[PDB]
Amino acid sequence: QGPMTHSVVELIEIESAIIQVKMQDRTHKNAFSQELTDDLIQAFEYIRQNPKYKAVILTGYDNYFASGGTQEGLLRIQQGLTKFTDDNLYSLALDCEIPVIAAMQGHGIGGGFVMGLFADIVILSRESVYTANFMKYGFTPGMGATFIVPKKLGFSLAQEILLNAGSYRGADLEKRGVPFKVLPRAEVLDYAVELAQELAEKPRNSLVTLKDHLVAPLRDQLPRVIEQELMMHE
Amino acid sequence: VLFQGPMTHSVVELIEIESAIIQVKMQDRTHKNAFSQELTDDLIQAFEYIRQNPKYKAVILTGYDNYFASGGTQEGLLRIQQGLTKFTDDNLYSLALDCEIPVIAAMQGHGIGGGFVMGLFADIVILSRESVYTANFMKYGFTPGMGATFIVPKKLGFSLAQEILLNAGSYRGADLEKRGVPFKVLPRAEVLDYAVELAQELAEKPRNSLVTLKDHLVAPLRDQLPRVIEQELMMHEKTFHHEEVKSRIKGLY
Amino acid sequence: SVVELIEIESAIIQVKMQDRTHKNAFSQELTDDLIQAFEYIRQNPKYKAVILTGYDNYFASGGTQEGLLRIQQGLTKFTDDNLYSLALDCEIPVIAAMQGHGIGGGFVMGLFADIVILSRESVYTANFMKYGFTPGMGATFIVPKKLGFSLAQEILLNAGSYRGADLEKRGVPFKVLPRAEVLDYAVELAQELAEKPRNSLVTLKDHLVAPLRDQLPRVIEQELMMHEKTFHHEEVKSRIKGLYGN
Ligand code: NA
Repeated sequence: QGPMTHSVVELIEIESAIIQVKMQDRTHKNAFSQELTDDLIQAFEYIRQNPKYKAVILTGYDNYFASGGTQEGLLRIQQGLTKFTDDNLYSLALDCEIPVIAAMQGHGIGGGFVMGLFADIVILSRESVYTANFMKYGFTPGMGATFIVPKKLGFSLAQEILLNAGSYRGADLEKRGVPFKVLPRAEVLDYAVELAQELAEKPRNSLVTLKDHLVAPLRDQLPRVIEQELMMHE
Repeated sequence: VLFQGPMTHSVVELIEIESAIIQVKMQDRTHKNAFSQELTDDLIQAFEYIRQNPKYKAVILTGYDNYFASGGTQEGLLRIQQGLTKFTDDNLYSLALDCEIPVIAAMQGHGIGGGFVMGLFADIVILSRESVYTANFMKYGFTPGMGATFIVPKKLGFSLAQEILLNAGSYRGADLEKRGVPFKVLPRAEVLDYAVELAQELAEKPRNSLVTLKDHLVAPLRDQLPRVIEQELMMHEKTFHHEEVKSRIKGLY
Repeated sequence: SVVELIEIESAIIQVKMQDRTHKNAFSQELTDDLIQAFEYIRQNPKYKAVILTGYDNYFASGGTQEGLLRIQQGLTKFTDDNLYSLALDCEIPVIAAMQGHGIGGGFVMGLFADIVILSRESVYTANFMKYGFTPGMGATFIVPKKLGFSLAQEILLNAGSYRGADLEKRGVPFKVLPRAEVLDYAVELAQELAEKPRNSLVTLKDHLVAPLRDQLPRVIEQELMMHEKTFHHEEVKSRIKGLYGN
């Protein structure tokens, strides 16, 4: 059990084959500060260098899973200061060789919600808020949102989520028919742990061979969608 | 300052609900919002007006009382069965898809056949708990047209579309809600109020972002639809012109 | 015979799997009799709908233990005899009335029907990965096509067992009923389909499933390429010996 460089991501081994990546940039409520960006990329590179793990649980702290762009960063784009860069926090889970469970025990906002959606198994908390809120800032969505939201939540619910940038409680999404398990926040991480243990029962090579096949169309199609979304910004 | 007026046949009313929200209210009470010539012309005219006046951010398409849209008139269906007309002769099916801004289909009343299907092309669809919805084409003996074989699986998923399209059954909105559909379902008396609120939230965004985003989200729909229409017209050539379709339309309408 | 064919009303055919000795696992007898049942249906142009169902608490249980050991040894494959695609290849609509448990390839064969009904009490599982096998028989294509990409990832990667009532609460588009109502509901639905002209049912089915039928050979090849990398290890044989029927 170890912190990354900036100490705002903590890695905990749950058994020898399960790694939990806990995001805890409390100063920024797990918004994508420079420190959370570096520590997250460090976490997944460590996972990539340590093939003992068969499953990853990605989770937040307290009431926050991940909050997406920082308020400063969004403001700077809105004005004549910076532009949207492609990055690649959003696809950490997708690029991971092994199954990733996004245990979203807390709010998932903008790029934060999108990051969780690229995981193989996503669990929501009934009391938390989830929103792809890019268009509230006046901007079309980025970070692969226009691809992964319809892929995981279906075409129709994605139109509303993306065009209107509304906030949904986990309870609201459960009642609109989402395929994600939705639980009380207090139960979200235990359930992710149980499921990771069941996944760890499989040969590692079988997990990886199947995940490579299930996500090949996503890994293959995402660069083109990123280019479209950059185009939209203009 | 916020206009409200009739289209030329008076069976569609346009109301500017706010400076950037336009409501297209179908009100062919004589035909229960079936596609009479009057309703066909006034819907085309309403969507052209919207295209000619690029200041709106959302459109609400809705019916009156307990009817959203009832589809083909009996006469209209018989004209197709006879080979006088084809469903592509006017194109009501794609009105909401070809609209450059978001459209909300507030289906506060029943949605039947082409009427339900034209609604399903909207970007956001809301159903009423107590209304009936049906892609009822196959009850008359002929295959679904109006792009139904494309937009039903796209919006409600492959599996539920199989059953809705092959069996032509009628579902309450509550039935579809229990089946797991991603559309918001509400008591009829709340459907339009909820559509207006959602249109108000959409109107908080810049119009150019909405149009840019919609173009990107529905590009596959606009790209893929024409081929499926061709295929549906070939299915009609195989199924619509049998004598028993005439007997079913006259007997079961 | 472990498959019984029963006509219902004029144009409905029920295919009833009742290999009670094997709990509707794919014994040699069930395999041969299912193939013959669907060939009889293929040669008979009276029928307008098929009801595929099992007996008591079993819909279809997938490979026998010796069958899975044959696959692990490389003597046979999950796709042999193309049982997995019988309902897709059938020219008329098929209803899988899964009044009982659906396990492994028995589940997947049912999921290629045009309409699938589950029972609340019964267990459903694409359980290939419990043994170390990657999913075969078109599972990687028909589970996401039928139940959506997200739910399919969890079903296929983890090989878990779900009650019909658990899937119902996760949001599946299938009708889920008490077991004692499943076949009665399938019969009402089949009478409703039988109201349509047969030529209309066939013409529309051919269209709605053309993408499945066109893409499925590609997907089968992709599954075979996964299976080459995964099926022949020793620990797949121990898993089959230790976990079968657990
Ligand atoms: Na004809």
